[PDB]
Amino acid sequence: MFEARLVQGSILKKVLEALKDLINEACWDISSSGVNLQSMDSSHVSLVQLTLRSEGFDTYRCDRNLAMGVNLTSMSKILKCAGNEDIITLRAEDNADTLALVFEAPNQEKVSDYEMKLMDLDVEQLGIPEQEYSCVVKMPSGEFARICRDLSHIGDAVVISCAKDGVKFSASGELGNGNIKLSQTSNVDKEEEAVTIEMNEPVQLTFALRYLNFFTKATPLSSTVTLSMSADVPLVVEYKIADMGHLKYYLAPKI
Amino acid sequence: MFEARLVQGSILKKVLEALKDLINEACWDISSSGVNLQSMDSSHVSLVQLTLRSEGFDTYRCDRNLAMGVNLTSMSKILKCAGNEDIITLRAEDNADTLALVFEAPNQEKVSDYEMKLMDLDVEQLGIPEQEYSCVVKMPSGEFARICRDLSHIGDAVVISCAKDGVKFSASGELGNGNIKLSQTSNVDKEEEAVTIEMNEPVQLTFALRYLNFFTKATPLSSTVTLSMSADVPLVVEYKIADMGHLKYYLAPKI
Amino acid sequence: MFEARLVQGSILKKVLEALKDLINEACWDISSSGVNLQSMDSSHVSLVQLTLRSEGFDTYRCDRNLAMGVNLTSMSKILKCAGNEDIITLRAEDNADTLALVFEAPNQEKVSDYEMKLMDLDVEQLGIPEQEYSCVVKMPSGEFARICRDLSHIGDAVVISCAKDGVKFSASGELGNGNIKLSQTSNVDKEEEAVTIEMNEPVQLTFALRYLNFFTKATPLSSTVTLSMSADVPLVVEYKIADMGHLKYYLAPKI
Repeated sequence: MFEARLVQGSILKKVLEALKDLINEACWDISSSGVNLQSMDSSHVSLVQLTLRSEGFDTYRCDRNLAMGVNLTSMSKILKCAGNEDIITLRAEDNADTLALVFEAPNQEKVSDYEMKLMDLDVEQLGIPEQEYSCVVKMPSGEFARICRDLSHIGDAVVISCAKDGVKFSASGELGNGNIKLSQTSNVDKEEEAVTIEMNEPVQLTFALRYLNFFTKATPLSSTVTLSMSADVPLVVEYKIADMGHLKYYLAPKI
Repeated sequence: MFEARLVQGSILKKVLEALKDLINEACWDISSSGVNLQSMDSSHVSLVQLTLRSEGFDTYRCDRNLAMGVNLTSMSKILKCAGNEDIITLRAEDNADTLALVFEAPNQEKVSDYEMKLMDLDVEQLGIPEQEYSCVVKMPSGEFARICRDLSHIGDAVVISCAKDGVKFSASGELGNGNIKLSQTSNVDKEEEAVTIEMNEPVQLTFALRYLNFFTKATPLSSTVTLSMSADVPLVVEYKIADMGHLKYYLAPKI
Repeated sequence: MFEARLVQGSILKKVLEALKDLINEACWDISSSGVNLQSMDSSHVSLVQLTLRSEGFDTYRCDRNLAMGVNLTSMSKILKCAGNEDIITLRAEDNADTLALVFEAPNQEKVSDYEMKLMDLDVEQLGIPEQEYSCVVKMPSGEFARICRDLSHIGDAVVISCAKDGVKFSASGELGNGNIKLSQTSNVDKEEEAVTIEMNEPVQLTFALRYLNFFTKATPLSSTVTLSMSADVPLVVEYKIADMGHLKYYLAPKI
């Protein structure tokens, strides 16, 4: 059987709120290594890459390999019933037609046992190889969420330019245009981070803000976010689920 | 004349927010004992039983008996104008065509004097006799509100089963089904209560979650809620207005 | 060129949220004295009078006179992108077709540079002379906002009566009527203010609550609000932008 016990049930709730707005039909690849998820949106522009290691689960147990076709919108409704401190436990059988969901209160008074039906998926699997990117921008997750939200009111697409000085976001629309230059000033404070970059070569691409707004739904999961981009390759937005795995977001450039 | 002065005006605001979603046409039975209200919904499945003792009012004064046909939705709009710490004073005459509503600020700077027109009611009165119930479940008011809200996403009806071990809530719908078993674990903490029960005999009935969601609108009124149920009799949900009275909610079983 | 630097960028955000609901087509009169704005609504019942002194700007610089026809709704969308502590800098040229908007983070890491297109206005200018009013009521800004909001549920118009004792607000509508008498009780507390008045002669006029609700959008700007009114003259609602200027709101009496 499959049995994964997560003490921090808040993590799984934050994960599912990050996918349901982008995708609603995906497959959960379950193995001894951990949980994996790979799916695209309707228009096949973006891709999700979820990984949850078994080393992070309080109690992991998987006999054979599993591939669970799960409706995310349905699952998100169920995981809305779980509390923040509630210990969430997923439990499938090896011939699983359904998937159980155990929401356990800390003191074990309120024990909830949900049961979600699976479905058959005609899935097309995507194998993305490892690439070395020209630029890797590290920034606060709340910072990137505001930038994408503010430029959404300006235009439909964002021009991201990168150099050695810093990264500049640009948008143009109806009421005009705006520019957000992210630099690395030298001040004196505490842990407020900035925006370190590992530029090998300057890049300048354009991306859709609609899908970037879907990516910022994984904000609560991580304190900071890395955006790795390179000429003629899709941009990767990564939210690292600390001590569990990571949530990558691939996105193709425009035109 | 009728004159009732309530120092804690927040209570009356919490009371009216609990009825307006269930009923909008009810009669206020006023006497020397206190305030009483008894009315059913449109479909005559549920009943409200409000009681406010005169022993709890800062200043109660009733010459003769009164029966005031009051539009609750209209009254709820007016009582939305009262502050939280505002001393609310209700004042009718003995031949009342209208009902006055005095909202007094603590320091007596902001004094508001509202006037609401009454209406004639073709009311059908209901006399419910006292019954001894098979099971009385005591639980936090915020706990019962979450259970009813979470199962609402599952199905339309909830199967409540009771025993000696504990109480189990069940629902089944489109995306699947869920079960919430409330037990009495033995841990070590403080005043976090659990769910004591006085079962004489195990009961199992089914109720509508739509009307139960109307009942949980009386949450702010009480810290805990009692649900007394018995085979072939309507379930009673009671929110005790401390040092004032109680707000009962009768509900007929399904099928 | 025109260059105004405001350290407290929150003020400008609060200003624009107060106009956009009342008016959306106005002209910004820029001179060495400071910023001025004078415009009416569609139905020409109310008038806005914004004044921001150059003595309050961290860095003011205006070569020649300027009159900028600015879409307020467009500008409000842009100023929604500015942070609370962000240092906002407005910068036009002397032949300005557009208007720049510099949003500078304190530590100067996040620097945003927006650009808004101006437009030609067929504006009708209004010269209001200084008048001595019969009554000037001083009250908390949050107090006046609640009074206008509560009477909005009652009726469409508010009857404001003034005397030596205090000021009384009255409204009548469908579910009935209400009265709010503001007096000056003698208690013992701290800085909770009340409602001082400089009545020369008692006044009683009627005004629309729809436009008064548009005026209360300038609440965050000031702690207290002054309402100066006089028989047969329009009522003036003033929100004083401390150490910067003031935001007046003229409103014609009904009938």
